Amino acid sequence: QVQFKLVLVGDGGTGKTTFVKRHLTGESEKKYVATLGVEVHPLVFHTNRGPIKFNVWDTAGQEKFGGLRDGYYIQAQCAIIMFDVTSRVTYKNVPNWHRDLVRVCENIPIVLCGNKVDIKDRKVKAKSIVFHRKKNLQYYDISAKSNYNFEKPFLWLARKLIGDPNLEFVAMPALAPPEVVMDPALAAQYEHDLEVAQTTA
Amino acid sequence: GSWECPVCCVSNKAEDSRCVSCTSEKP
Ligand SMILES: Nc1nc2c(ncn2[C@@H]2O[C@H](COP(=O)(O)OP(=O)(O)O)[C@@H](O)[C@H]2O)c(=O)[nH]1
Ligand SMILES: [Mg+2]
Ligand SMILES: [Zn+2]
Repeated sequence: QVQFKLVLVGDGGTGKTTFVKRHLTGESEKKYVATLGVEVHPLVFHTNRGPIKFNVWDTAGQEKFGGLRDGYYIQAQCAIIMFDVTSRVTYKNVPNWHRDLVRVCENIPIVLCGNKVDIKDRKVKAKSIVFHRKKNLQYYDISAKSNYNFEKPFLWLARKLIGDPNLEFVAMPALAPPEVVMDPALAAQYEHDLEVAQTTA
Repeated sequence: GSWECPVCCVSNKAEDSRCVSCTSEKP
């Protein structure tokens, strides 16, 4: 079986828990790791190369009070770093998370996600999002509550880890229905801004 | 000799009498 430990980090309140919980089977089959206060969510995705499982490590909030213990990071094979696009400070803390992660895990594949893009009053915009370009990281706007771009971080990571640029998901996993609407007009614009910013340097 | 941890699913070596990540015993 093909599985990877995926550590999910970022400032408290960025929506890491909401995000991982979108995946319904991941939620029903999650395992509690008492020693570390961690819930591990097995997220299966079906690709043209077979099933791939991301065991996503989600905190129980300890990140609000300081860095995470080494055991949390140990043996991680990939990661997502999340910040809140409606909170400049969460973006500002991103470098710290990268540092801590990399001190333990090194050059593992990492996706940077700006969450909560369903919100009209957006603080951290595409042209300000620059950390990923510096460190080799891929970026995606996401909205956990609307399922927007939910699958993109996992697809990029699967491609990187298997070493197959043509890897595809045969179908989307069963997800919790969108709690908020992600405006299609918005999603169109936010995608344009990102593209342009990526060609800005 | 490697074993998967029943508690957190991390793959460990046989030389480890408990999980490098969560410290859980090897079955
Ligand atoms: N509008 C909006 N709110 C969100 C989204 N994701 C999470 N939240 C809210 O952010 C708050 C904290 O979310 P939580 O998952 O606990 O963040 P965590 O501490 O990083 O795990 C909650 O009130 C969520 O409802 C999103 O995509 N859109
Ligand atoms: Mg949480
Ligand atoms: Zn373990």
